[PDB]
Amino acid sequence: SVGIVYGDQYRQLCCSSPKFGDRYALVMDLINAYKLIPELSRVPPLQWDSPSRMYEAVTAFHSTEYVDALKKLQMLHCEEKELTADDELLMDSFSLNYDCPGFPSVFDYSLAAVQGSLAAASALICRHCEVVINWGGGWHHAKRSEASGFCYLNDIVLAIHRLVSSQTRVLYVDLDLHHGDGVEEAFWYSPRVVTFSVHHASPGFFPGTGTWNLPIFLNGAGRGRFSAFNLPLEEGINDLDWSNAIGPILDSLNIVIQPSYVVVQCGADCLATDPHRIFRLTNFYPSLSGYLYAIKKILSWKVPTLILGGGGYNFPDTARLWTRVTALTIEEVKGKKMTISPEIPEHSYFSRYGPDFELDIDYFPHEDSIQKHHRRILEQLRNYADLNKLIYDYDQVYQ
Ligand SMILES: O=C(NO)c1ccc(Cl)c(NC(=O)c2ccc(Cl)cc2Cl)c1
Ligand SMILES: [K+]
Ligand SMILES: [K+]
Ligand SMILES: [Zn+2]
Repeated sequence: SVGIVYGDQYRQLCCSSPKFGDRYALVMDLINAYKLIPELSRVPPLQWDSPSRMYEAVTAFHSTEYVDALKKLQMLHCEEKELTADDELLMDSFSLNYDCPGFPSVFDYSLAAVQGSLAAASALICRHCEVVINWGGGWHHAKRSEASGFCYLNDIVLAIHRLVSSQTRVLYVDLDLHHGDGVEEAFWYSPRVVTFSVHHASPGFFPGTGTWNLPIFLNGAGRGRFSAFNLPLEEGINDLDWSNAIGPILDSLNIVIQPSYVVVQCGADCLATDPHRIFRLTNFYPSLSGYLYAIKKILSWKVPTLILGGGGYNFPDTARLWTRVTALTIEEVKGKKMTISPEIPEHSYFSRYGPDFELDIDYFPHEDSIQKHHRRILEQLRNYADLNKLIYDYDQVYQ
């Protein structure tokens, strides 16, 4: 079946942060208004049988002291009195500040996404589901002992760790506007988790990595050398050029790596209507949405797949994209056509889709360095396959 993570408590927690507000509710209610929920298997978030089992799961990646600080940060924000100087210094040492502030549910909110993405991995491992979707997950910037970019716990790293410990190889594909630095870093020394991020990069733009470092690309270390891939792209790119840029790379990686699982981060901040206003992708499904192109290509491999959310700050347009991604996944896996009306159906958040209440985002598209990146990346894939002694047809890949 196609699984999707949700639950009443889960929806409550995913909607409790100051930055992302009720985004997750809009996403799931649009999926519901288009009658997709009966097509999907509900995957409940993982719960644990003691505080010690919870800690053992989260500290598979994160340090115990970081977990301790994040839980203390929640407690402190549930009392009225403000922080002492010693507690502020403690939070500062884990970057629990500025872009990653505390709030009354910050720990349960962060943990919830971990619970969802670990349950999604389990449902793929036991073969209940061929694909699982978690639009509450995808928080790719969090590091072992540091919050970053409103990511407090790295649900993706923990999901991938569960997958690889079930020889298992995982291909991680990161479609967010931003470089997936936290996932890349976690698996920097690990050849069995190959990471590939396509993103904007330019001087001063967050988080800064995934690009030239004459400078060269770093790409892993130890036995993980050549196992971290990156494609940085200039601002203004449209669906067609983004699709051609990443399409051959995706197919080459699948052919050479032959992954046991694929994990996709599908942050929606590349949409032309995101307030970042950097890339110009759409949710269009005839100009074909770069996101839908990539997901369809990945699903055509027939490899068990985890699809996660991520960035996306125009909440109705994020709903519009992820609803179409969800219908596409049903069609590709079940072989059953999903027809989606071009008009938004009546439902509790209908008023949020004004002023025109259509499923297409409201955008009118327009519009050699990529050739050089393609040559560089193919060379790296050759180095990866040589180092790891893999068998593959150069002429099929070079094709
Ligand atoms: O999504 C992210 N990473 O995956 C991510 C990480 C760090 C930052 Cl600073 C941001 N940026 C924002 O939050 C933001 C920027 C401009 C505007 Cl107009 C509105 C917002 Cl909401 C996003
Ligand atoms: K990315
Ligand atoms: K790696
Ligand atoms: Zn982002």
